[PDB]
Amino acid sequence: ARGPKKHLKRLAAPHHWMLDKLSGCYAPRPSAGPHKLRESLPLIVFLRNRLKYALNGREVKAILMQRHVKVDGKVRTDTTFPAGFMDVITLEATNENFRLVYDVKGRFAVHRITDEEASYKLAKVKKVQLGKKGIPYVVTHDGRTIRYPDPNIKVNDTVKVDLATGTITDFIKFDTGKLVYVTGGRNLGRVGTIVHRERHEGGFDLVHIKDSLENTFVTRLNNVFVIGEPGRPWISLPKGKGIKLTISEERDRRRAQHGL
Amino acid sequence: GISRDSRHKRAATGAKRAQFRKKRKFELGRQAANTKIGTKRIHPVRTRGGNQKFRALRIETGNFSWASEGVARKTRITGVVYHPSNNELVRTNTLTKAAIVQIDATPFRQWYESHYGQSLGKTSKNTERKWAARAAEAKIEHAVDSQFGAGRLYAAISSRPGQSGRCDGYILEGEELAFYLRRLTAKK
Amino acid sequence: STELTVQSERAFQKQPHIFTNPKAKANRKTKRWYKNVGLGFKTPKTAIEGSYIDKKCPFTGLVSIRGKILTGTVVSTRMHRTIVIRRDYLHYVPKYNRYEKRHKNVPAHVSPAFRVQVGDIVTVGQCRPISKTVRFNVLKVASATGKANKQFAKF
RNA sequence: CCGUCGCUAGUACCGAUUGAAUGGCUUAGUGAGGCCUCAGGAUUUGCUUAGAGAAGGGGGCAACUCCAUCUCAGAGCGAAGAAUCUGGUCAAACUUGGUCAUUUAGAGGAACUAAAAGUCGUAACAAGGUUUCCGUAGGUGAACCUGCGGAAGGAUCAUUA
RNA sequence: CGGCACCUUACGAGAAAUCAAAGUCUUUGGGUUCUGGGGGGAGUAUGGUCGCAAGGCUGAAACUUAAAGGAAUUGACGGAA
RNA sequence: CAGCCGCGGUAAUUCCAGCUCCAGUAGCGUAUAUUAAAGUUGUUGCAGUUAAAAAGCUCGUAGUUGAACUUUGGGUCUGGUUGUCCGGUCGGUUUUUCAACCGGAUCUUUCCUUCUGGCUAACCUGUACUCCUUGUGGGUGCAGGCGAACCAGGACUUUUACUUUGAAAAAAUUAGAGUGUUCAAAGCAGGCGAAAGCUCGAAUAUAUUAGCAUGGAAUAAUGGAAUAGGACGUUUGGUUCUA
RNA sequence: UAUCUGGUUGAUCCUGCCAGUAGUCAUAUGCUUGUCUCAAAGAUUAAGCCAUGCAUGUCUAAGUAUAAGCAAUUUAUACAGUGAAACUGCGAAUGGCUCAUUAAAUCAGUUAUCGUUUAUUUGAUAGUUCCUUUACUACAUGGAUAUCUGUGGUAAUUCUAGAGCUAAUACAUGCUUAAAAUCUCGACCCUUUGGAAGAGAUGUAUUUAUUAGAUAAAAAAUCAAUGUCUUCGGACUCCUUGAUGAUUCAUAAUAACUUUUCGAAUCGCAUGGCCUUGUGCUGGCGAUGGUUCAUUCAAAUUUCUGCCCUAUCAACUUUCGAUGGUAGGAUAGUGGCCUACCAUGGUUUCAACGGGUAACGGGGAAUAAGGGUUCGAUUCCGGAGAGGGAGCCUGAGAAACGGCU
Ligand SMILES: [Mg+2]
Ligand SMILES: [Mg+2]
Ligand SMILES: [Mg+2]
Ligand SMILES: [Mg+2]
Ligand SMILES: [Mg+2]
Ligand SMILES: [Mg+2]
Ligand SMILES: [Mg+2]
Ligand SMILES: [Mg+2]
Ligand SMILES: [Mg+2]
Ligand SMILES: [Mg+2]
Ligand SMILES: [Mg+2]
Ligand SMILES: [Mg+2]
Ligand SMILES: [Mg+2]
Ligand SMILES: [Mg+2]
Ligand SMILES: [Mg+2]
Ligand SMILES: [Mg+2]
Ligand SMILES: [Mg+2]
Ligand SMILES: [Mg+2]
Ligand SMILES: [Mg+2]
Ligand SMILES: [Mg+2]
Ligand SMILES: [Mg+2]
Ligand SMILES: [Mg+2]
Ligand SMILES: [Mg+2]
Ligand SMILES: [Mg+2]
Ligand SMILES: [Mg+2]
Ligand SMILES: [Mg+2]
Ligand SMILES: [Mg+2]
Ligand SMILES: [Mg+2]
Ligand SMILES: [Mg+2]
Ligand SMILES: [Mg+2]
Ligand SMILES: [Mg+2]
Ligand SMILES: [Mg+2]
Ligand SMILES: [Mg+2]
Ligand SMILES: [Mg+2]
Repeated sequence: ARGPKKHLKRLAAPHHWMLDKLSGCYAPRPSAGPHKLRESLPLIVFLRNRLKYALNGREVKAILMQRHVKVDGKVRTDTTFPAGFMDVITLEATNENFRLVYDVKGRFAVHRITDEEASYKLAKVKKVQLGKKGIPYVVTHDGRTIRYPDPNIKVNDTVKVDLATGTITDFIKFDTGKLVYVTGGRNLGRVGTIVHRERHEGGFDLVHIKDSLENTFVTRLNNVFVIGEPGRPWISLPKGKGIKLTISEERDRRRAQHGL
Repeated sequence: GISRDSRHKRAATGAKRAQFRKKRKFELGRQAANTKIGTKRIHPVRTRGGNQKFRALRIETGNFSWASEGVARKTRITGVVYHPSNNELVRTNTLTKAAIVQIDATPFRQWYESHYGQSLGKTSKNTERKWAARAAEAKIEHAVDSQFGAGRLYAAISSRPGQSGRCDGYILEGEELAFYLRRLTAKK
Repeated sequence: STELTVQSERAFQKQPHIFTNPKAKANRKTKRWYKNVGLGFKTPKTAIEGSYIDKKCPFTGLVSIRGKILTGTVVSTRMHRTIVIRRDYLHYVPKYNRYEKRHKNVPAHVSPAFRVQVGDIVTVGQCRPISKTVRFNVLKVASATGKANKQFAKF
């Protein structure tokens, strides 16, 4: 209506915040950034509801101002900066380096990553075009645009970005039997190998993907992110490791593991 | 005010679509420019996304282009010779896109005199060699030559001057040109 | 329907930005540009061989096929360069647990590549809005004959 | 137990008033206001070397060992630029008509319903005292009668040769 | 083989008279068209439409009312036997 | 008073008061709607001889429906999945004697879409024949060559409906797991230490209309060779090519 | 958490309704009412009318500050501490409210923009402004306007006329910084194998042209143009090219135009490195701007399928765009969106069109065996509207109403 909408109501807020239904009218609208509103995570939600390093919004703001937070090398001061999938949040006091990675259920898991790994960022490939002055450039689904990529870096590949410099360390070619991580819908957060690629002219390229448990599932190509070669992922994944157990199994795990 | 709504326009069938909402700005369409030829005038208009959009008004001159040679020049227009949408634009003489026009041609001639240097209508020793190397490439399609001789080249203007501001067009050649000529003849 | 005259408006029509070089001397003269539409649809030879222009042709023009690909029988061929497809289908109603026989028509642009008659089954690709209602463009007349050659019975 | 004619209430129906009201469309005529547009030029100024009085008006009588010099008559060349304004265009609204919907006064009419005790009949129910119906015409004070044809829900599943 | 037609049991039915279909239906579904939803107001009002008309087809509501019906049972009664 | 049935006409259990007494209880009545009950709107699931209901009759376009017939049967292995046979075991686990059940490959006069090529994995192999219990236990190994082990491009698909699993159907709601808001209605919390730090969570399922995806080929339609202008191909000519 | 009872009757079994019974984040109301948690609440009639007050403004180490303010004292002989006011910026298009319209419209899911704009966002990034090349704007270009202070009008209004100064990331002008390569021009010699001294032009946007942006396999004969190396029989060899299902795509060149956009005369800290010992040439951390390409926030459209009652609406649309075409115009762009010219289409018993809705759509709500039926003004998502209808400014975004006409 009449131009860009500026608020986000707390029910309309995306579920993988894991916000309270109650406790205020609104939720933080993640501002214009390198990630899509619903597939993002603002710095309020991270430092208040997940980590609980700030008891409230004001506290979070204060922390931001203090400038111990750094989402992907640069500093940030905006409460509602959309830090999305693969973004590396480093709090310099604590030295609690994090990478924003999904849990098997779907929500963003707080992955307490080491200092040596929290340095690069793995990122997908959205486009490969040439800009002005005839220079080829790659675009990432995770924000950045990098000039001059190795000619054999094509669409839907993944790219290890040095992050500090904002360059290209290395890449993985998207292909059959190469470790992949899922970022869309019912399979969001799982991890698998890649078996097929149903081509389909226009209407969404599907991908048959099996996990470590030999459990198959299918997703669209845009909802899949190439994380390594089977056995060696390029990033440390959280406990569970994109398996996603059955409900019964989960229950069993819960009520077997009673260690007071 | 002047809108581009498909809200109005009854329907594919015919039912009178009721006035759902008051029409919006994003649906708007401005008043027509219909540029004549009589002193150079331009007015911009701040469009959507800002973005100025020069409206030609009474536009004299524009770079009309050859095909065969691959060139265009700082060339004046004379008159609206034949517009294939509507003949009201020939009485009023309102220059527009794909209207056929007559081109001052002097500039073109001058350019030719540099380019090939053989003259249309009817020094220095190493440049002679260059000249020899060039020329006898394009013989030109008679009508064009005649136009040149006259001082009035037949073109079709192909820049939309109500949008662009510039009045840049195209020297007519071949089949299309012939057709245009025929049409003109029919008219007169 | 209609066709034949080629260059026959108040204006005169070419494939835009595409050039019939008078200096150069080819046999074709008219440099016929053409599009390969894809999605597993062949460019009909009538389009590449012939003469007609059409902005609204998907093989010899600037209209690009994308989005949905419908099919359907043709009801009306009466208007110029466009067809009225009639896309029959069934609508479910759970209170009874049965179906209706429902209608919807589709006015679609036809490139003179194809000969389209009444009662011909026609595959049609979505594209740019061509007109008021015409948002669709014919790519394959499936019933090429439909017992046209084999009409007479006597041996 | 059925009608007519009475009395008392209420519902709607029709209905002259050249009825009244609201809105929706709408003919013709007008047409506010902006937008573009044709001009129009209050004012504001830059650059021209355009002559000063200036007390080193550029580092010592002098085109100042003349300085964005003292600065207005210049005038030329611009740039921006109001009211005002020529045609469009969008078009509110108004004026007077026309029209559809919904409301709503409305003298009178002609109905129907209710109610416990009105009046003249006894139509139907018993072969209800001319058997009932139905269709249809015609009549009558009201049921109703009576033609014609039909039906039995008939007052007969019956007359043999 | 075909249309204008009795008796018993009904296990099939049906409220019952009765029904060899009015059966194969709460053990609910062979294929179709049409019609009805308490009685009255009313086959009216209105508009349509059809007619030379009489009338036809089409077709309300307001309002009113606890019954209106059906089938049979026993009675009572009948200018029925 | 009484929704309705009805009570009232000098013996009211129904009106108006006391006591008793019932029901519900910090609630209970009344009014209108509406859902249930209503199989009194009926697809499931009603009626039409007489209770309301079969057009007086036939014709008839739409619609709705519509007889049966084309691949059935047998073998040969091979994956599971729970009951069995003991717990072979430290109340749980791994096979066999067995089972039904659901697949898969095939072979049966049988093609599952077919090729132009990439990778031919494999040995149908046999080139030297042997590391070696007396052996067809076992593999360094490469000219002919089994292609399904995958692609990456043609060629052209009879087309549906139906059903399969899948991907998408915002959160709140609904269903629903976990959890001592003191209980619950809720809520997304919490939980455990040295009580110096550590730590579980914030699930899952639905929504079937339409589109997308894939398997299935019964059912129902559709389609094809009867002027065969048909199919193939060692055709043999050609004709138009295109390049 | 599948349930039925009273009522025609003299009694009987049905048709059948009435009546009861139960529920309602369904309203009202009548009595009553101690506590804990929870809490809707001028929708229904009048999208009727409104006194008063409030509901959008806002400055940081970092835009401008000689308030003749505060406060003051141990950076100002151009400035430096705080800062009213005002100009610049940005914001006011969100939010909140309400449900009047609106019935294939909105809306739901589903596609698409190869059909477009997109302040903000984070990623990116511009030696070519010069125009003959022996004496020319740079260590900083210009004049305004507001605060103020002063001269006022008015019955009044968030009213602002005149003078005096006075700024800016105001708003205007405007400097540096080439080599190469490629394309148009050019003093002759020496009879061919022909071959060059040297002069001009070439950023980015803008416009139409025009070229490249290739690509299903191997091997020739020779006819016209006739090139390189000739080891003078002749050889010719290594000859470029992204993405998509798909383009006239990305994009790069040739050609011009252009009332030549842009190309940092910008603010806070810090005050380094070489001496050709000038105050020389040099170099850090940041702010804001500014170009198209990304992205993000979005934006218009747009594909498919789906709405409540009505035949006491069967034809409607098409003079006044209906359907399609061609061309233009317009638009950010598609498009009968509008104009011209032509064709006669387009929809419809698979209910078009019309009428009604005490209809905003959906999520959902109530009821609750299964199937259903009714409700959805209302906490979320969309859409509309700001008394009605119209028009427009500013702006990335409004046809805004706590903007204007
Ligand atoms: Mg696509
Ligand atoms: Mg812009
Ligand atoms: Mg006017
Ligand atoms: Mg008698
Ligand atoms: Mg009698
Ligand atoms: Mg009698
Ligand atoms: Mg009589
Ligand atoms: Mg009735
Ligand atoms: Mg008593
Ligand atoms: Mg009901
Ligand atoms: Mg019934
Ligand atoms: Mg009957
Ligand atoms: Mg009858
Ligand atoms: Mg009859
Ligand atoms: Mg059959
Ligand atoms: Mg629950
Ligand atoms: Mg029920
Ligand atoms: Mg009775
Ligand atoms: Mg009784
Ligand atoms: Mg009831
Ligand atoms: Mg109200
Ligand atoms: Mg809002
Ligand atoms: Mg080309
Ligand atoms: Mg291009
Ligand atoms: Mg057009
Ligand atoms: Mg509703
Ligand atoms: Mg309404
Ligand atoms: Mg609603
Ligand atoms: Mg309302
Ligand atoms: Mg809302
Ligand atoms: Mg009001
Ligand atoms: Mg307004
Ligand atoms: Mg207000
Ligand atoms: Mg507002």
